[PDB]
Amino acid sequence: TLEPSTSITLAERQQLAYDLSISALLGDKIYNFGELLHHPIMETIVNDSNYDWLFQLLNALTVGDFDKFDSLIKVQISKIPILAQHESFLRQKICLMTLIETVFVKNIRMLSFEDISKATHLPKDNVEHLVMRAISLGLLKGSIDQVNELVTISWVQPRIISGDQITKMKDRLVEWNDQVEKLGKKMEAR
Amino acid sequence: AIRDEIAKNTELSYDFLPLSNIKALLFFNNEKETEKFALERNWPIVNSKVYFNNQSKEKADYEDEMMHEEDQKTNIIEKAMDYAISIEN
Amino acid sequence: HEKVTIAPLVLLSALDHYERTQTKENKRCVGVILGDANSSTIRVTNSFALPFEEDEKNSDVWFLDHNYIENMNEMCKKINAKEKLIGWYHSGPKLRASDLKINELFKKYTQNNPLLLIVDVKQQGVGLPTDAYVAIEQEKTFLHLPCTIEAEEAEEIGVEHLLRIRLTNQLKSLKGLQSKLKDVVEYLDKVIHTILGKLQDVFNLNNLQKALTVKTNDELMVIYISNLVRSIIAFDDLIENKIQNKKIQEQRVKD
Repeated sequence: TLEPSTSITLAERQQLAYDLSISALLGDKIYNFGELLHHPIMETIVNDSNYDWLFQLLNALTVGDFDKFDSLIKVQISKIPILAQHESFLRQKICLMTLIETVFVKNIRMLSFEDISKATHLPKDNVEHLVMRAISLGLLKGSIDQVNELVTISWVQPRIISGDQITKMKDRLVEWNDQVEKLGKKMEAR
Repeated sequence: AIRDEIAKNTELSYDFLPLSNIKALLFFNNEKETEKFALERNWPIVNSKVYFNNQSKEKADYEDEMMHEEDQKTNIIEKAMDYAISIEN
Repeated sequence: HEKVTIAPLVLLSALDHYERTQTKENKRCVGVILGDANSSTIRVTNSFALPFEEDEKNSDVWFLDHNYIENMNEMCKKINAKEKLIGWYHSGPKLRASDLKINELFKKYTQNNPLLLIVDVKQQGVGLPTDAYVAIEQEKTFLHLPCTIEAEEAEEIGVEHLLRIRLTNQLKSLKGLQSKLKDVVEYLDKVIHTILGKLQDVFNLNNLQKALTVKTNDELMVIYISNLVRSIIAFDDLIENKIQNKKIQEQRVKD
């Protein structure tokens, strides 16, 4: 937050957004390009001339289509295979944060090899190596069970999303309130 | 009444039994009539075999906080600990 | 980190200046805490009020005399030499815009980070009638330090002479989810993610205990083994006392 200071025009905002964007191409840490959208940047800059990578890679981490981004870019960033590797981590990290409590109802943490293969658009052999490299970089924790096909990943990387935790937090509110009327009033009326 | 009493034994004592044996054990004169008795007793029927999924029991009139309850299991364990305190007090 | 230790002498002293000055909701009594902020344990052994005047029409208008601030701190040195200026305290249930502008006053004579304290005479809801906060900048950033109360030997015992569990724990635990739910809904309509990110960290961290659920029931049975043996010991005294009660009755029949 700087309201009073750092006087900047539309010319330097595009130059500043360049270093901010490229930092998130290979950056696997602290959310993704959407943080640059959270700040008044994309609205203050042009939507084309390779400034649209925030919009293309936003849905690319969900649908998992690499042909949309690679077709609109040049050969500069597509020559390095590492860029295509980091895009696979952020795609899976969205679903891996849903294992405990975000969206899913029963709040039970379980992951098989078949369910994660369809979400990451990768086979069973490449998904086992992708999780191991994700934990090795410090983004995640936990262990992996290949015998029973179980994936236990400890929650590390936070997220800025909200609105899906209000309903599931009520589950702890309603289920525990029933013991106040039954068990809670049983000991009090003793 | 004897055949109905045997049907209670065939549930636990037989995990899987074919159709031809049920006719011989309970003294049935028809194979089609044999499957008719399995419908009233809720017996799953597959090819040349008869299973029993009804070994698990529930309902049985009304029961509350007794005989393997459901949602009160956590509370009753803590309730039994609070009953001995008031007896001493 | 650091913790704030508020002695019962300070908590009861701030409550006295509120009633004696006939302070209504339009005014808030301001005072100065005294103690040692050097170590990680911040203890306040002394407190006193100041002739403060509050104006609700303008938050930038406050009346505070700096002469009484330096004089009283110098005159109270004769009692204990461990009393210095670690910060100040003020009254009122809420923090208004006038509290942010008065934070930079005592910072001139204060070496370490000053300490702020809010005294609530009503004490409406939960615990902690006195909340402590630290004033530090990178924009003012306030952090809530853990509030504990520890006194000397004669001070803690003197309270017991003047005054001569499970249900309460479950009530405040249920209200924690109700108060948190209202903070998320009101913040949702206020924006239309940073504040909710901290609450999501705690909320996320038989769901995760399913692996330990099997080992938990085995430990609960071992606990009951000790309780079953102690129950039999208490049952033997009942039969022993029943026989002993008859020995008294046998003496009443013969005599």
